[PDB]
Amino acid sequence: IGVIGSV
Amino acid sequence: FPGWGPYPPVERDETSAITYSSKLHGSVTVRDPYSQLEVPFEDSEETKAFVHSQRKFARTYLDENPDREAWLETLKKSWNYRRFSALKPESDGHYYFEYNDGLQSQLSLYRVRMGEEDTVLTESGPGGELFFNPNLLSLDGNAALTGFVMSPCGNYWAYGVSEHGSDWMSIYVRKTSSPHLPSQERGKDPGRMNDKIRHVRFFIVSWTSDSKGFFYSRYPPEKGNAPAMNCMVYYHRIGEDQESDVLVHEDPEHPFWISSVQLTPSGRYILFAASRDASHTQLVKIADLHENDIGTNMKWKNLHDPWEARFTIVGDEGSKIYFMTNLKAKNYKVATFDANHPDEGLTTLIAEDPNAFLVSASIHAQDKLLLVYLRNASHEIHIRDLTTGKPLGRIFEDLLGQFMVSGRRQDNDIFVLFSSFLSPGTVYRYTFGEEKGYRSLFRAISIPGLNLDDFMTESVFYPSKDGTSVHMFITRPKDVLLDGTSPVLQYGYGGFSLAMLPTFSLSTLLFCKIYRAIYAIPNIRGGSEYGESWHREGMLDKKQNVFDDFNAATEWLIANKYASKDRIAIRGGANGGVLTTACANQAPGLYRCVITIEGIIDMLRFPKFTFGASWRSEYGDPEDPEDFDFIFKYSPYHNIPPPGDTVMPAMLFFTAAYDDRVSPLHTFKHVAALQHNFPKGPNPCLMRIDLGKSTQEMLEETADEYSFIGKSMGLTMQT
Ligand code: NA
Ligand code: NA
Ligand code: NA
Ligand code: NA
Ligand code: NA
Ligand code: NA
Repeated sequence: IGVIGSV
Repeated sequence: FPGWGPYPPVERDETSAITYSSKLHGSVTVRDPYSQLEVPFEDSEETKAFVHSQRKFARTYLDENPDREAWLETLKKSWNYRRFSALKPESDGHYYFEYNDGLQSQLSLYRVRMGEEDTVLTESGPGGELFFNPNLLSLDGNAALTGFVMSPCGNYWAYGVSEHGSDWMSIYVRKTSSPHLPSQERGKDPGRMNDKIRHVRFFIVSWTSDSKGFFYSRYPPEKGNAPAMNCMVYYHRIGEDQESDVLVHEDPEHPFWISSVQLTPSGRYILFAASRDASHTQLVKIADLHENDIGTNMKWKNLHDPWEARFTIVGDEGSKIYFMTNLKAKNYKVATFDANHPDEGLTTLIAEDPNAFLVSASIHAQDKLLLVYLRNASHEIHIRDLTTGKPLGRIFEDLLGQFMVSGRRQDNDIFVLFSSFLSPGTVYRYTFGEEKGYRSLFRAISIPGLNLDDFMTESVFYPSKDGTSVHMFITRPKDVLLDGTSPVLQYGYGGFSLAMLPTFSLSTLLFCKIYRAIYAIPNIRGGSEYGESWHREGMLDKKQNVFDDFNAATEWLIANKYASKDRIAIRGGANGGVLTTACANQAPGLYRCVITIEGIIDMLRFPKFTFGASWRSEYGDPEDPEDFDFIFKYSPYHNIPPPGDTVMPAMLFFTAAYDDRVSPLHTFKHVAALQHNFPKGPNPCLMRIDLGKSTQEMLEETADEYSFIGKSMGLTMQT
């Protein structure tokens, strides 16, 4: 929900 | 002069600048001499020359270290262990489970008729039946499964495939009667139906109860880095060309907004949700699908006022819908909506826990409400009565780590996958009963190359610069002495309410074993570890708290003789790259090695690319005069220190040439600016570039990372 930068 | 130098030259544009409004200064003109590197690799010879020269330079330095090969072979041998998920019950009367025999590029999907599951995941192998082998899709095993949902009838399986790791995908459909066969040659997806749904950037698929079709979100047709614009909701009828799919929602006025739909388990009610940023706030509408033809001719009713709260469907009982929502409850709660009395609003079923973030709510065994809480940086499973909300007790409360819970409302049992820094994955079965339930160990992941009993994870608290108590996990060999000699690998994120949970990584335990190292996970502000208020203390004008927490963790490890002051390595990805580049800028003397993966680094220009504008809720709006002032103070691209008080640590940046999630321009520009600011090192700054990641690629990247840390901190491999 959103597009998040992770890893 | 260092033997590895000099750096590849990078063209500067000394005239390229943007003026920003500032509350303090009126306006600030910022120069960006690497602005040309914002042009995608595909569209610019300059960007191509930079990538190619920087790639070869990094590859030369990394491959010159014999420990690079030593690490690759160590990782490859140790990673050859069987991996699997919990069993997942589906509407075709099979359990489905992910399996990897050890060194396959991608996880395969297997299945077994319910009642025959005692025959799977043995010494002999996965057992059951092969359903879907993603490795067949591409030659190199780079095409990955991005998601799947079985139709309610159990006859159809909708699934997402991204070609070339690109974060665009197509959605395909196959019959559950059409499993992959072991005889199939690679390069093709045999047995699939003609359905091809292109122009999808995220997998959210919701079948109608009639199994005739599914809702999905897509974009206009399009490697590039322009903003993600004009998200639309479509309904695809099974067997039709995508050109026939009916438009359900567009909002031409707000092209940056992301939109999707979810159906209640019964298939009767559809929830529309739009988000305008990364915050947990939505514009939300409900339609009764029994009153509407599918299309733009539907009677949408408002669930709540827009942009106050997020709403996720957790169940339904006729007209009553169960929601997990943060409405006037930042740590989330469970509330009921009656679609028959939409003006009466939401009724609280499970009150907010003021000291615990509610991660998921799901219904099991008809009327058991299972809540997963994040408290003290780990998962808790609470059972509630669905009808009253009354507490029925805890289960698995002895296990401190994370859980994936599997099972549906109609199933009397669940499968729970438990993992931690030290547990690679135990699948428990829990069977609900009349008064009390039954817990059994189903299957555990076993690692033949490693003795987990050699390792421990410590739980400590340390004070930050402002005196805030921060929790930290410390994984190490039991027999490493706290005599201030050990190297550290310290990993952080700090943002977007994402908790750093106990998480199994064999690679990190091998780092601890081979280098007699400690693996440190400070639960810094920006995450959800201590609830949503932990995020709020680590965002916007308080982002500096995140860096101070991380720095204070390093100083605490040195002060308490866990770690040599001369052997601190830090690591971070995406938002975690704000962390590593800011900390490198603000206390370079603390760090001996900095690993940045897919870093967000230009805190002024982030909104201009792909999904960056959504992150304004986290970082602030750089084009807002008040926000500009606190962003500019830490923006790592703009705060590289002068040489002199500063010996810059060795630094390795990982990125792809094309990446939709974080535009590689952040890494491109920062690497150029660092090389330019520190042209003679003495510690090298390198860009490692790759032209649903494969096992091979993950290990080759891990081998570069570990061998580079080893070289930069003077470590000998003690195999
Ligand atoms: Na390089
Ligand atoms: Na959707
Ligand atoms: Na602080
Ligand atoms: Na975090
Ligand atoms: Na780990
Ligand atoms: Na780095």
